[PDB]
Amino acid sequence: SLADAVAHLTPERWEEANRLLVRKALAEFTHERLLTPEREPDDGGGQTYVVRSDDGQTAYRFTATVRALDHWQVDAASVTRHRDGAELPLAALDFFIELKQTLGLSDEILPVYLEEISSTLSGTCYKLTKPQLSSAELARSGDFQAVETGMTEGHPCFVANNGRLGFGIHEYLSYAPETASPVRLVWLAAHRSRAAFTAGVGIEYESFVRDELGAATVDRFHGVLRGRGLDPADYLLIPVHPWQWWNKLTVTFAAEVARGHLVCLGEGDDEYLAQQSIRTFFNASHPGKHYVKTALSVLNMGFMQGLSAAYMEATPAINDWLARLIEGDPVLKETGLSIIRERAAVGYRHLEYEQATDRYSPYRKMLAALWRESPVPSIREGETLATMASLVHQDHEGASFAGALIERSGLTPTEWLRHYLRAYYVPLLHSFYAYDLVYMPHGENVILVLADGVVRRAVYKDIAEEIAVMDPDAVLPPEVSRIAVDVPDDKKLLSIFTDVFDCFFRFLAANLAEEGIVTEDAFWRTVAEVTREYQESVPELADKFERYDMFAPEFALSCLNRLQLRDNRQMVDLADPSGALQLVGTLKNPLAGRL
Amino acid sequence: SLADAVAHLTPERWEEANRLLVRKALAEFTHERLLTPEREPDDGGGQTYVVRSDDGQTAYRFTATVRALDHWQVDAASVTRHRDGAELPLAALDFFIELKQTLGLSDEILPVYLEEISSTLSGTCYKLTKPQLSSAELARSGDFQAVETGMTEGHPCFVANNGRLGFGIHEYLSYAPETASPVRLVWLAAHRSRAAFTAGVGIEYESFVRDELGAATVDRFHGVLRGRGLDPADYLLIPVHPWQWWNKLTVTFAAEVARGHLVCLGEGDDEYLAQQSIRTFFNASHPGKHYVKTALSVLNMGFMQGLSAAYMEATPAINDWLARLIEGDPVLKETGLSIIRERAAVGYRHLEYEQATDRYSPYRKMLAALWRESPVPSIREGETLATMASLVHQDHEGASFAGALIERSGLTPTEWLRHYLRAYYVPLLHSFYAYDLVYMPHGENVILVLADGVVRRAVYKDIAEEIAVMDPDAVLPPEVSRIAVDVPDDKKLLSIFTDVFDCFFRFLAANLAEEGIVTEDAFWRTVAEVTREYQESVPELADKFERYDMFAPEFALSCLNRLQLRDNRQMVDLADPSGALQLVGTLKNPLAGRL
Ligand SMILES: Nc1ncnc2c1ncn2[C@@H]1O[C@H](COP(=O)(O)OP(=O)(O)OP(=O)(O)O)[C@@H](O)[C@H]1O
Ligand SMILES: Nc1ncnc2c1ncn2[C@@H]1O[C@H](COP(=O)(O)OP(=O)(O)OP(=O)(O)O)[C@@H](O)[C@H]1O
Ligand SMILES: [Mg+2]
Ligand SMILES: [Mg+2]
Ligand SMILES: [Mg+2]
Repeated sequence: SLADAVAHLTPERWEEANRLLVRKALAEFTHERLLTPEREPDDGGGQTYVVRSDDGQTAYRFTATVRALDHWQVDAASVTRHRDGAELPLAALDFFIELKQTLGLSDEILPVYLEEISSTLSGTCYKLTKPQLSSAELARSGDFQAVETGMTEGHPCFVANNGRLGFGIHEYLSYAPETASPVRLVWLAAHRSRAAFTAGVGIEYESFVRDELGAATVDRFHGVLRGRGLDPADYLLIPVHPWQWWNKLTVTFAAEVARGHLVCLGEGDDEYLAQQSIRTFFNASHPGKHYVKTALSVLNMGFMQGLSAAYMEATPAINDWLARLIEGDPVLKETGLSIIRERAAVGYRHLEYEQATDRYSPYRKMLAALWRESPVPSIREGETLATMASLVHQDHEGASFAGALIERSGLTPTEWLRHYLRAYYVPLLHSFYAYDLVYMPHGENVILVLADGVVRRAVYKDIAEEIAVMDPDAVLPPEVSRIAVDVPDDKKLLSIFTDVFDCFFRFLAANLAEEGIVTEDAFWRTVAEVTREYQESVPELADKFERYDMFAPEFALSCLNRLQLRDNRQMVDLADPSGALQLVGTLKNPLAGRL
Repeated sequence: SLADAVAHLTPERWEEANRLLVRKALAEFTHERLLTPEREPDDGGGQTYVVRSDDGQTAYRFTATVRALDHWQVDAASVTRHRDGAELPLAALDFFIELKQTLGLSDEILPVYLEEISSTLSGTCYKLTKPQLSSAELARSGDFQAVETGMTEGHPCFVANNGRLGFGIHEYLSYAPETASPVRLVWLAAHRSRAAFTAGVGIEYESFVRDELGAATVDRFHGVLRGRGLDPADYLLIPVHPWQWWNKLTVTFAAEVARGHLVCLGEGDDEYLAQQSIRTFFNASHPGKHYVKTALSVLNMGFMQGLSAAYMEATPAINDWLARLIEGDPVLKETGLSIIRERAAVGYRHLEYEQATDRYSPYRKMLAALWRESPVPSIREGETLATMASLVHQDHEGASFAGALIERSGLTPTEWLRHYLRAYYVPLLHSFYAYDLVYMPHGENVILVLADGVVRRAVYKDIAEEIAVMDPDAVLPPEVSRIAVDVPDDKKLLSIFTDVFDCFFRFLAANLAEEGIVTEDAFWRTVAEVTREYQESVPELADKFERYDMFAPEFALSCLNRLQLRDNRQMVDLADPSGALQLVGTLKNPLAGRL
């Protein structure tokens, strides 16, 4: 109705959303040491802190509990703001304008950054309008996509995390995952002179699209091409995000459309759900068919969600080499690890934009797609699926979704932890130590298999784009050897300490202690024991276990927000070794002393 | 359908659209001396030229007539392109890649430029699907808006002229002036803490909006506010481009919507047509009511079509000063000059984006509006209205619309030229010399009143954004004094030589010569006579006519494409003096030797 598109934008909901983001900015900027909150002694008997603006006129006061890994658990309800003796409302845009110098926001970035904050607050507002499911309801539900679309936090480190800049509000309401709006994919026929299909082992092109689309939808598509005088044999099918088609391909790639390099074939019939990754689609009409990952030229969390055409050629081969490696490794067999492969990929090489740009240009990232197998067919009765991100979910009441899997399970907290850590964490140690293999194993990149509230096994996704072998001489099959990187010995283990300890377990341990379920002490003792249990079981690697010490007293603080604030479009650039990293002192390893 | 949004994008139209844009590229790049065509020996008549790529491997051949002001009338049909012995098809993207260095197209700029070339070509394709009216049929029509929306060329110097980047293809189809789609404006209530209305003489706010919307639409609007707990007294009506609402104001300005600084009221009832200026709307329901000029954060022709809040305070006062000045001057009274005033304006100051940006940022331009009186009430039976751009319109067969006004008038071409030049060109001479006052008097900024094919009088528009008094000490009413600028004496007369002669008459004289209607000699003879006739009628300015000599042998070549090629987003900066200018040698004044 026009008014309906903005109904979620009200003073009360805006207000809650601003208290929520300022709470997280005080928390996470303090963690990253942009803010050093000073204590005031009286009220909470050691619990009240102030942070001042660049000019020192405006003060932010809060109650916080400081947990392992220099984690500030800032109380939302406690946040207040003062200038020259009086109180002001909590306003995120103002907070950023007031601590511009202090956070190293440049004149250049600050405005776009405020636009990403607005958009993050807009989403918070939309989600505060959805039925407010407790973590109990959501865990009891056992609906994979009720959990996928129920998540509210997004990336727990990045403050400006849920931006989706590029979507008008109409497009936010149609495309953001938290809406759970069905999407039909748009299907193009891409001429073989500029498009290329890559198949994983056991994939054949004709049967693959037959399986995905149905014989009848393939023939109809072959009929659009014949009616236009074109030979179906000269084209490959490429599905696209409807936003990419209507806003980019019809304008940016108009030449391709006009010349018949791209023919529009229409919507496919199946209904998709955008996942936490906004450009990845799960097939709601047929949960067993492939996810489709699409090119989407929006700004989110320091990157265009474009998809590289050039990465596609090697992508199924990387997945096949990894699946085979997991199959053949006793330790990985025993954790129950599995991936959902990227089975198939199609790239489109825009020849002219290629002649006009470098290999790093988002103008070469505007038309690819890949298919990735669904985890649904692999589950048995009593099993349900949930993104690992669910484990750091709190509901509207502060109630941990992990806490609710624990209550549902009947296990002690720590028994429950040991099943999860054996399934998710031990594969990561083994992969590091046995093969120098690291993934990007954050909430979004792992799916848990649950049975009566217990983590039975973990499924890694996002394989070709994310995995590395940290050894430049790694002998690999020619097709997968791009994964071989050069990372200095003193940084290798950060793959575990940063991406698991500091960017995930910090939140999990905090949530469980805050809600009174189990001490950080017990939490970290459990991680320690699983670590020792794994190491004891592979004595062949003892020299490497000492070289890369999981029980080192400290490790480097790697600041995630600092990357985004120095560059709101290219967070990490063409550093093909690494070292766009912002390392600022060290944290105390909660494992220090438990070897 | 989906297929229907791109129906205009076919190989035959694409192929035509590229021939037309490469012809224009060769012509105007040559005019601006980026290219230096070399003669091929007189095999097929003489007048055959070659242009080579940066790498000398690609050759562009054409025939061309060279006309006054170094105008290259390149024959579209003659453009051929060759490489290593063999002919290639005409592709504008390739032409730009091949001459990237030659045209000073930087790595940063080239991909965006190509994206604007693509969008311009799509334009041409859409336009070629329309009913192909002869310059006769149009001239005969008498329909103001059939001529407005019937123009195909756009600005005649700029090659990348009809970009509209920001518009998805559905939005192109909705909002582009050449489509003549009815648009309903979206109305916002803006809180008086951040919004200011400004009135000309005779304008009162309440009566104004009552005349524009009708009392019923105001009552309904008032009731939307009351239904939400809000006092209508606390708010001011701002109409916005629906693109700006859905894609910017709901997202970029979300905090203002949420906090109730902006309330959505609905669509207005009346159907508007976008004018050649994409963000300017003519009321088609009520041709008599005000045009509305909108904030539109789209890239077109080297500028966001944003609209400054900051300049609305002075807009109506600048219009009223000028209108009164014209009324007071015997010479401008005899020419019949009038303006359609900017009567009302409303600005919105986003307080936070303002604290985060400088006076120049496009984030201070996303919400403003002004109302400009319609020319329709002022005309008398026999009189029709037509953009001055119509005079340089050719139809699909090369037929000039100026030529058709001439045929239809019964006058000799020169008698016809004299009426036009008295109405349009004399007020610009007298404004320069008497008042140091200049406009931006191109096709878009002038409307002709026509009687029996004759130009009776001209109406200037685009007053507050464009005019200057080139005397820094000029005594002016407090509220219009910003109009006063410092311009070097040796550049003042370029306002005439460049904006009138080199960027408009050059085209008119060439088109009329090309079609066999009248010689360049006679064309410029006529400009000279009218110049002398004006000059002789104001002897008290004789010293100033000697100083700023209209009959000087040369004046500087000012290049318009070279501006957009250096900086594709801010081609003139709002900072530094008339210094963005790219003067490259001089042109022979066709008035030279006719004092
Ligand atoms: N809890 C979360 N943790 C991490 N990322 C999240 C989370 N919720 C949402 N996201 C989004 O998911 C993306 C994570 O980055 P990543 O590179 O893994 O994504 P991708 O490559 O688009 O995904 P995919 O796994 O489908 O290949 C970001 O765009 C981020 O905003
Ligand atoms: N024949 C034409 N001559 C000049 N500009 C044209 C023409 N056709 C379309 N245009 C468009 O109109 C604009 C002209 O520049 P100008 O700054 O005067 O416009 P504006 O301020 O948007 O217009 P207005 O306030 O007069 O409606 C440009 O964006 C240009 O692309
Ligand atoms: Mg991912
Ligand atoms: Mg990725
Ligand atoms: Mg104009």
